[PDB]
Amino acid sequence: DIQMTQSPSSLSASVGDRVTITCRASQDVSTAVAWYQQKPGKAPKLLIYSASFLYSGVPSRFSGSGSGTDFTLTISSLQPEDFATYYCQQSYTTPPTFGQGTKVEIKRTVAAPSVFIFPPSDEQLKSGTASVVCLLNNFYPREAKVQWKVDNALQSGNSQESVTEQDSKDSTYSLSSTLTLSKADYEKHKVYACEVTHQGLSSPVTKSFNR
Amino acid sequence: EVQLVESGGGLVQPGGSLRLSCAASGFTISDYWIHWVRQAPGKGLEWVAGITPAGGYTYYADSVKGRFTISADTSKNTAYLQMNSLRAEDTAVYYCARFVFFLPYAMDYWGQGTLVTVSSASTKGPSVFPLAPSSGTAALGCLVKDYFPEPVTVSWNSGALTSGVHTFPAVLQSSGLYSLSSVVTVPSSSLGTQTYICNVNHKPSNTKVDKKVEPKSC
Repeated sequence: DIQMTQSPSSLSASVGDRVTITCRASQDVSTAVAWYQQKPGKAPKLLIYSASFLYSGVPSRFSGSGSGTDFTLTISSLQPEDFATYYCQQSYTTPPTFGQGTKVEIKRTVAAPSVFIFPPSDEQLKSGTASVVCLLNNFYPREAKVQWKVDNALQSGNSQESVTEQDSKDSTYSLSSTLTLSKADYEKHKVYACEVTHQGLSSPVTKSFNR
Repeated sequence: EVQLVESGGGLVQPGGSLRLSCAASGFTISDYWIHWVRQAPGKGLEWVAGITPAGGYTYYADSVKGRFTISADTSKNTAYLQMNSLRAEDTAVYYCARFVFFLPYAMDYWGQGTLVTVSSASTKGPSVFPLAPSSGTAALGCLVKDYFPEPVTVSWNSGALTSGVHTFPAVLQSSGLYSLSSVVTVPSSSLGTQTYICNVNHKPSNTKVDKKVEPKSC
């Protein structure tokens, strides 16, 4: 089974940048290599076939090169709508195999997150469980550190984070941290604090409330 | 008008069975290979099975061999993946794609995908709880908790509000149920002067909740 390894696995680049992705096959595959583009919640789109040929309707700024084991995709001038995951694929033998994918991220200037803390609803409490939500809105880069202080105590393995896909307009991320406890355990504590560490912040920001 | 349209994904128990279909329009399936390629949540693209032009031959990945059958019904111009003895690790989005060794010998037309989720958990619709704004410009939202399986749709003020909305990727809780939250930032002058309803949909459980998000008591 022919293995396809892409390089790098992920990258950050700005609009107008020349970007190149490489693909290396575990054995010679002639020029029988294709490149695909994939956007969240959508099927892959053929970009290049036969290593170097532009698929009908794909814009001239996509190009491909290579043969044998080493292959290359180039985007001469990166457009907004070019952030996706790119995949090479070997077509020389059955079964066809894909590379692991290269996530092309959009590089921009550091932006600080607006922090918001949301208490459990009086409606949720009536079910015996309590969810406390901490929001990090519109920030960059992705890397962040959210800390849950509960009556001045750190927490471990009882909160969960989710991160938004890169934004359409301003290319920022957004993050939710959700702290989950029981009602009887939520009731017996007072200060609920969400501590946020981020590069765009001058000093770690705590957003809290009083029970 | 060439296209590949799939259906048949859903929830099955481990050891259960499912059949995915792949309807071709504007070309004859039997003129092409059909491949099924799958994408486990967050992972890459794994080829699963292939059937040859005219139904001459059939190939399977080792992870799937002896459990899955690929074929087609030509009178229906539709290809199939019959999935038996399903396991947790078969949970993925499943794509069909056409292919031939004639140019461009690449996968030019694809189906949209269907979610196959393999679990011993029952279908469960979410509870929807408001995230009431604390205390410039402020934030509010909806917590969509404890549902199975994926996916969930969220929209605000019946679609008349989009700017500044972030619906988060669901997170699998250690209870086995999914949870997510959808959030929006608003002008603090237009809150308490404009009503905010989030519109949660959970098709798998036929659950549709609309929620009025308003400020708290104290």
